[PDB]
Amino acid sequence: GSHMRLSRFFLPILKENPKEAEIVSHRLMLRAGMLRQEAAGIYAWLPLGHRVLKKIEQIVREEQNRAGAIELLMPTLQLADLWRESGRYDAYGPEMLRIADRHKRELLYGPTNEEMITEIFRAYIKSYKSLPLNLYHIQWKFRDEQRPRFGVMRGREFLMKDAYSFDVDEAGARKSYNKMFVAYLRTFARMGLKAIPMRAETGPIGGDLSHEFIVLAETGESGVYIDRDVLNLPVPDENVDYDGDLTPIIKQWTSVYAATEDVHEPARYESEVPEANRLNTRGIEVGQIFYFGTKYSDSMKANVTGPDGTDAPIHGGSYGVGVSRLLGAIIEACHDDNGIIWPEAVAPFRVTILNLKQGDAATDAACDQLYRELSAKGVDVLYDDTDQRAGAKFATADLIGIPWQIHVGPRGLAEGKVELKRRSDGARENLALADVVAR
Amino acid sequence: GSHMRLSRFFLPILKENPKEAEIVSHRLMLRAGMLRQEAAGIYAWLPLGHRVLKKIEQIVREEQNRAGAIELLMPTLQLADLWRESGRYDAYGPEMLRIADRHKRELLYGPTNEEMITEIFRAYIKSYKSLPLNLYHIQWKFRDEQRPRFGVMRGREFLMKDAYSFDVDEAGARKSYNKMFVAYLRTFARMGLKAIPMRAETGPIGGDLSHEFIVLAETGESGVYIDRDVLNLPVPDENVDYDGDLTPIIKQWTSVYAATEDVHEPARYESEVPEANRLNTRGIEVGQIFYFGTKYSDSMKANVTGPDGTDAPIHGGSYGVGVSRLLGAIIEACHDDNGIIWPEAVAPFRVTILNLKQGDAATDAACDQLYRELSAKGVDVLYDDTDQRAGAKFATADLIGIPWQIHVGPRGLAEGKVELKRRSDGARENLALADVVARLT
Ligand SMILES: Nc1ncnc2c1ncn2[C@@H]1O[C@H](COS(=O)(=O)NC(=O)[C@@H]2CCCN2)[C@@H](O)[C@H]1O
Repeated sequence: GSHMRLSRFFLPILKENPKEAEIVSHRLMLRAGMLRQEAAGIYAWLPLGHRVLKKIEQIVREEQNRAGAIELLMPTLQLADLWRESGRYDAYGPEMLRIADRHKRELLYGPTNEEMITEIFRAYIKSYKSLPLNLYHIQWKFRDEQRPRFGVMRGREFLMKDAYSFDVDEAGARKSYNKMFVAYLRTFARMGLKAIPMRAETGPIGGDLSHEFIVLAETGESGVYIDRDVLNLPVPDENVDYDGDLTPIIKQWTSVYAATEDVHEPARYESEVPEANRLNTRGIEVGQIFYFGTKYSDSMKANVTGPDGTDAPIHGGSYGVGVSRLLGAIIEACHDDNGIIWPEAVAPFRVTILNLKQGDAATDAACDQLYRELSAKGVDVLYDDTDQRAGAKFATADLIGIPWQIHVGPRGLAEGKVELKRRSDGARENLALADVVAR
Repeated sequence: GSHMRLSRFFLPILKENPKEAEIVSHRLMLRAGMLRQEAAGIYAWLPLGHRVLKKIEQIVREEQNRAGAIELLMPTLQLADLWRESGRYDAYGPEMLRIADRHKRELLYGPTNEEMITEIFRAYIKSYKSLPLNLYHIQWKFRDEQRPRFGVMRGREFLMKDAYSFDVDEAGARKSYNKMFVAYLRTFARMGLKAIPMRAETGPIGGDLSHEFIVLAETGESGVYIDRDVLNLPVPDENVDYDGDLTPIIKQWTSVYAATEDVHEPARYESEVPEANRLNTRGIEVGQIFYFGTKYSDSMKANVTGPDGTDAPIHGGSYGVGVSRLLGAIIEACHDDNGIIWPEAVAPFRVTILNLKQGDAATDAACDQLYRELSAKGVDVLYDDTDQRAGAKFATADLIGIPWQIHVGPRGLAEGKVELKRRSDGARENLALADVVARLT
């Protein structure tokens, strides 16, 4: 289990708030040594930030696999011609970064991957028997956003797990859509986020199949109207049967009202949601599921032979989690006046060890000992071993958001004890040096 | 320990050799449904392909960390203005993908990251007390290779681990370089490769101190000139002391003449080598290390305060490993007439269970249990539960090159036994359905 010492690390703390940051999470990612802007909307992820980014990446992956989706990797650069096949090339917009290689071939930095995935599908898959199929990757995208803004939350280069489903009819597709809906409730739950499924902007297709998963915040960009009972709903444990019928679970979440400003009916809101249960607020879109049937398979001629032996365009859906952007949501949703409060499951380190008289023989040895014992039992452990006063060490440990602190000085070591602090709520428990490892 | 059922999976095996694939590594990867060409030298990585690539990435990550380097991540898109600071803008020449954004801003797709990493460093580091510092990331890169070729070996969108050291003076840089040198020996060895550190030139990267780690091979774009002695030297174990004097190991590995063709000189060669060992020959370059002194720190004003209270530019070096290229190079060094033979460390799965009569409940259940137990016992396992017949399952499982096959069927199963094939060499073996798992764990 990974383990670092600050004096061997790279963690550039900024004492003061950077002018260029408006919302709290940007403001905090910069001070917490997690980020550097390289161009507008384009970020280097500094060591601490990358660790968090990796953890979010892993969780998202685990839930995709748990739901049966298969991981591959598509390239950043796509041919224009591919996009011409589907009629999105000129249609997508100026946010698509266009590139010309040395041979004047037209490529773009992919903002997304429907055409590409379809291309891949039609090259290999021929019979209804291979389906359902859910193919996904976690990969960098570009949208030449008009005003790159809010640090990681409206950037231009950004990390997204995008998933793509392939079914025989609308029936199978809605089944695949359920699978991802469930996978998503779990995903966000595992990140200490209550993200709410909300019916969101459908295309010319109509119907019900489109949901944005939204975390609530007054700082947020998307506006919402919700029946508060939805904040209390339970999130399927890890044993959910994904070959089964999730309609129950889906009904449990769609039954109660949930909508964004785009598809909101005042006349239906008033008809379903009791006066006191209503809440008009805003939120942060962290995930997005969208069923698009034969939109791509038509133009691209991605067909399979049905269970009656005739060729049909496949029905598909796509499912995106804003991986890089979660970093910004998680912090908005998890901070206080002292800085970040990482949920355990996404923190860059589980515990930091703080030396309150660094250089003194006895405490230095106790730190080493805990450093090494916590290391051996697969715990992510930073040991702040810098030549710096307790006060400085607290402000940083608190700033960077590590879930547990361990305070170690000659004081407590006198009666053979260390202070353990739980960041989220300030809980503290002066403890015996020999017990703390027992978590 | 990852587990998968080939019915659950996505693996598009090709029957014929692809006409486009000039060399084996390329041929095989397409055939073994690992890769797909999306553009000239730009590749999609299919599930199996991805999995290997992510194991390669991991072995490299581990060995970098063990050598004291610190992982971050820089973006794929860099500012041309940045490349103007150091000169390099007009000195990658045509292999640099230039991009204009919607606001007409000169961006490029980074082929490498010397200036950006320096940009970062100078922003935050001002004291010698902070060095040695080694920062690295594993990130996608683009070189507009004029004629993309040999699949993943000479493409355009490739994946590299590039790390960048920072020290007060040259002496420091040397220590830092030796660290990376030693980390490289382990990295490649851990992949079952014999990459030979040979002297090299630095080209656009810069510096007069450089080695390339080159894996010997016939179908390899690299002209090497090594004294064969060089070839069975000891690879330092997992417990090498990175803060201790690494000199002895570097010397061991550089006392013998070893040059790429760019630096090869023929006087020396003979008058330093046994004629019988002298072997001119081809190889693949899987990694390269350079010390470029104050190249970027000068032109970019990346200074630190030294011991004598004075300010002086830092001494840098960079270190790259062709992550995506390693797939290609591994196969070339590990194949036979029937397909890939994956070294254990980098295999997509450790063992595959081949079911030789799909639908018969007797073998099915016997397989399932074996599937489920090998999982729990922490091991990459693949179950071929397809509608396919033994012949086909043999050919496929041979192809994708899993180190171990498990042949389950009612012939051996009557005797409550199964066959175990080491893909490595074909060695076979019947043993009880029990004492099998324990022999892989
Ligand atoms: N087009 C390519 N396709 C696949 N792999 C490639 C490609 N170019 C470089 N490589 C791989 O990267 C390793 C190092 O490359 S290098 O020698 O040019 N070095 C550099 O670019 C320095 C070192 C890292 C960052 N800057 C090389 O050893 C090689 O394995």
